[PDB]
Amino acid sequence: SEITLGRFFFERLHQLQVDTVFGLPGDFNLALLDKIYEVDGMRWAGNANELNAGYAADGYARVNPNGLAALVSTFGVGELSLTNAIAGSYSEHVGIINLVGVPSLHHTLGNGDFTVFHRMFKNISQTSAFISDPNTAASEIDRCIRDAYVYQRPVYIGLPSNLVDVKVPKSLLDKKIDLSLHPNEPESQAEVVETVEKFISEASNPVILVDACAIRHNCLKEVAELIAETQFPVFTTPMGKSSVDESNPRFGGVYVGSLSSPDVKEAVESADLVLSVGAMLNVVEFHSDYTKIRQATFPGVQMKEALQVLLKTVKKSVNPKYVPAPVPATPGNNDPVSQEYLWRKVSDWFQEGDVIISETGTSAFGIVQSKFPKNAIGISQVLWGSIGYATGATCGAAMAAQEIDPKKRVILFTGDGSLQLTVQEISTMCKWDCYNTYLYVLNNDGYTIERLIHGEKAQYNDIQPWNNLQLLPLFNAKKYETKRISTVGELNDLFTNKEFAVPDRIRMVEIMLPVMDAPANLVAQAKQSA
Amino acid sequence: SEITLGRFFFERLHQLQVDTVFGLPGDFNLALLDKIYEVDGMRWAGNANELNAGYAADGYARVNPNGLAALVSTFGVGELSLTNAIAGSYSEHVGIINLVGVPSSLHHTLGNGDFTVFHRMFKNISQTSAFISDPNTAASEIDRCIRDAYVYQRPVYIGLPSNLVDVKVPKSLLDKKIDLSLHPNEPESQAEVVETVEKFISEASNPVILVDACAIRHNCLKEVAELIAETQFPVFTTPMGKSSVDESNPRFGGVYVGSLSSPDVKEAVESADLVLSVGAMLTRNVVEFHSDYTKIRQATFPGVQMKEALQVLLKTVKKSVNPKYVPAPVPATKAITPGNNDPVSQEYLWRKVSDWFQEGDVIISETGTSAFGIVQSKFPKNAIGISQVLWGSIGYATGATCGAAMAAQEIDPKKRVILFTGDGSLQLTVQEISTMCKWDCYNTYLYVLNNDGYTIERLIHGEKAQYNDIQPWNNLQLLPLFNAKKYETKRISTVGELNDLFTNKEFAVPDRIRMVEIMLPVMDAPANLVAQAKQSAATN
Ligand SMILES: Cc1ncc(C[n+]2csc(CCOP(=O)(O)OP(=O)(O)O)c2C)c(N)n1
Ligand SMILES: Cc1ncc(C[n+]2csc(CCOP(=O)(O)OP(=O)(O)O)c2C)c(N)n1
Ligand SMILES: [Mg+2]
Ligand SMILES: [Mg+2]
Repeated sequence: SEITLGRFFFERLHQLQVDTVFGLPGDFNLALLDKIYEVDGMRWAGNANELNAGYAADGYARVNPNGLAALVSTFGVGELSLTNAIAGSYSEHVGIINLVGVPSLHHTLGNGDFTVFHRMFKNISQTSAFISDPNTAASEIDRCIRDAYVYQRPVYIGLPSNLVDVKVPKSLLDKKIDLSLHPNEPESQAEVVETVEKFISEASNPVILVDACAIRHNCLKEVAELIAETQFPVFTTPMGKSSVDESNPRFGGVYVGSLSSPDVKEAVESADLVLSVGAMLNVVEFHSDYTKIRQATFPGVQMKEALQVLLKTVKKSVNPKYVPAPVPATPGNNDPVSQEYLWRKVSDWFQEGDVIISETGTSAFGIVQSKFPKNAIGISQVLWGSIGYATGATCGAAMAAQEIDPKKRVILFTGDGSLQLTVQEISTMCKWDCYNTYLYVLNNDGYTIERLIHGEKAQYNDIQPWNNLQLLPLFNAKKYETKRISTVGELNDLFTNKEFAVPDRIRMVEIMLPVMDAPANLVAQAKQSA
Repeated sequence: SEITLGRFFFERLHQLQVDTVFGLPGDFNLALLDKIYEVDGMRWAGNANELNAGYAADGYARVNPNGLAALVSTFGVGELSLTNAIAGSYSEHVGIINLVGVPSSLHHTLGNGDFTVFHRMFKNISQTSAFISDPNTAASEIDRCIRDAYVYQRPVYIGLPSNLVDVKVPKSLLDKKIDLSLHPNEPESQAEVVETVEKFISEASNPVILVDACAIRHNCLKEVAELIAETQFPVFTTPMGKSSVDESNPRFGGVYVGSLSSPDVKEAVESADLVLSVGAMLTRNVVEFHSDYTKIRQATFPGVQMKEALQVLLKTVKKSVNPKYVPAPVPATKAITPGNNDPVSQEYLWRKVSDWFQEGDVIISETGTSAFGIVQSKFPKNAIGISQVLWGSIGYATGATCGAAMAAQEIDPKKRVILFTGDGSLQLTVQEISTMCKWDCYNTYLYVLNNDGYTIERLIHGEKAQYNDIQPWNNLQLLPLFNAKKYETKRISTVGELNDLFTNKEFAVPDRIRMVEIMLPVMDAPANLVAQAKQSAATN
């Protein structure tokens, strides 16, 4: 009793709750896409373009419980349009199953080299498979999907059209893909734990610092237990924001070196012990595949198991003399709305489980100062920093949220400029009735973050003004609402509006801001960049 | 008296009449972009995204008299977004000067410390590269890369570190123009080619000329016209070469597409005892002039470049024609007249637009029904045809229209730039209409064929499959949403409306940016695409 390899692929996605598939059809993937419809619960997004599909997949993966998403593109024209999306997924460790339909000409570089596109993707892929052999095809799909999950990174699967309809035992699906990690080397683990507990013993002012890899490698429960057991002040990076429940009274804010609110700079940098969890690269750093303790590297000591074993005894290794350290902590209605006011005030509007997406620009710098609710999912592409990403990701994040909980809201802060690069993916949001979605657009008449560092008045920092609020109706939103916010009063009213808080329609809000207005932290970097 | 290397770069573009520069600013190109403004006549497009910038550059290059365009992007996030644009430019031989601003010689990195990773990826879709380091050779390298782009009519990758932008250089360097000229052909090889070709023209009863796109890229259109004049042989183009030959020429027999040709064309070409092919991109009595070499039957003559070869052939080719040869009759356009109130069709549209075109029209057709349709349409004298037949990346046409329109603005305000894009393809690159509105591209006509999704795909596989659906857009709202200063929109549903649109005297004048939505049945297609669809099912 048999299934097509094509169907096998989508069945594996369904098993890992990857129930939305991003990308676009083309000459060499049509036979494969036919198979999504054979798998109960699965939908093809039908993206507005490939780059946006890739951005969507990235957004989806950051909400998907297993941290996975799937892309299907066509040979050459499809894959190369997604290049920058996969690069960013690699950069920030996002588990993308990037499948490309390839031939058994047209969409060629004029030569006869059919691997040229596969070779380009090796630099931004954890692993590849240009699948040929029918006998190993199922195993290879499984192997690639495992690597994506384990290393939390993109993988390239080239599937020739001829191998889509090749028959395979249905029984293969009865054995789940092996997602488990090898156990840590016992002696290396023991040494790490012994040494870490020893330094916690001798510390007077220890702090916990959580970065993004703590999220990717599923250590958020472990991190919460570590805060519980030690009662140490805890902080995140901007890339790691939402790793820690910011409701926790021990949470001290977001560490950004010299760009931190001075209280954060002092609390972190005055510490005699830093317990770093999942840094992206007297200090302890737990990483995915090793542990650093000062200038010593312990190769192979994986962070999840190490933390789990640490938590069994960590409380009783705390200095007996240690006291839980204290942690860091009004305009007119018709005053124009400011960056400073907006990022403070949005804290009051967020709710448990909000997906909160911030584009590179004033938005990403601003949201740092904002306070997230319990079980917030933060998305900010701080490392790769490709503008446009946030709008594509919002599409994927919204479709993932739809599959988890209809009550779960997905909130975007994009600039006017970044919106332009990836605007057509709002189409896809409207196609799938993403009534969970809030598109906040900051209109400051161009590229304000760039104006601050270089070329304040230069024409390259200009953008064509758009009637942005006409976008949702142009893309035929079935049920939608639009608002323009110019004042503190309008913003306050919007954030206490009971109807607006309910995710029952797709919304866009345009917030009018001065050309050169910026959050305090970005004003600081601008001044020291000079 | 000295200039920055940054300014030098833009001065060289000005000298090659590349007066528009496409792409977007980023962390590692701001100091460089400052220099565009120091070079009188030059403008920064400020594109809506990098892929579209790349598509625009491609469109610009296909109108620019030297066949060149310039891109500026930022390290990582900028360049990788343009990858598919540069691949297509490489595929179809378009001369893109793809410059990328890079860090000084840990943000927009793959997390490692490998700063060449993006340069190495672009080598596969670049004729040549320069990751410029040395101040002493920097000017020379820019020059070398720009020459290769022109000579090989292909993209070139220039990585310019931020620190080298403001490095001073003699102004006098600009007094030595970049050498664009080709080495003369080896005289003996050329003589052998010409002697052999003239010998086979002597012995031929029914010879034909077939012109492909490389005849355009390597500036042989005058030579091709003289060859038609001198031989009076029937001449045809490929779809990729359409507009290489003036379709007004009475010796022009139409567009050869193998089995997908109107049967008259199939017979006229395939009955020939001699094919004089000019600039093929790649019966048995065949001569192919290529950029690099000449093929005569089973023999390759390496190094015999096509322009000079043709020029030397034209001096004596007329006197090698059989004296008894009678100019062969050419395919006549075979009549199809529906009623005013009949719904508009693909067949009617592609016949009827022939009557609306005018001397010098830039006519751009997207992959889909449009590209297949425009083949059957008749172009005017000095038409510039743009159809990405080889690479075939949907979205391209809308980006290219932006670049084609800005190039047209620099040549002649009266020169119209006309786009046929599908409803589906439009979605992929829609935001570049913004750039058209920003620069008052009042030369631009955006024809959108609304057939409720991906019709060319529906024809080959998955007629009713959900992947061939697209979200319906209120497409005609696009120009006002992007704040077109002066614009006009029309929806065409009927033969009557289309006829009226094409005799409308105001609409013909390029004094405003226009979009026309043409409503067509889901499965309507031009005859030639209906043919390929049916035999693509035979090959499956
Ligand atoms: C793909 C890409 N192209 C270019 C850049 C460079 N870049 C960084 S910020 C920015 C402008 C962002 O402007 P906007 O989104 O309006 O934000 P704000 O004005 O609020 O700062 C640009 C062009 C980039 N990061 N990614
Ligand atoms: C970048 C890219 N993605 C996908 C494709 C595959 N593709 C080829 S034609 C087509 C549909 C185009 O439909 P439309 O523009 O509506 O034209 P129609 O045939 O309906 O007139 C698609 C998706 C491609 N060639 N390039
Ligand atoms: Mg802005
Ligand atoms: Mg269509």
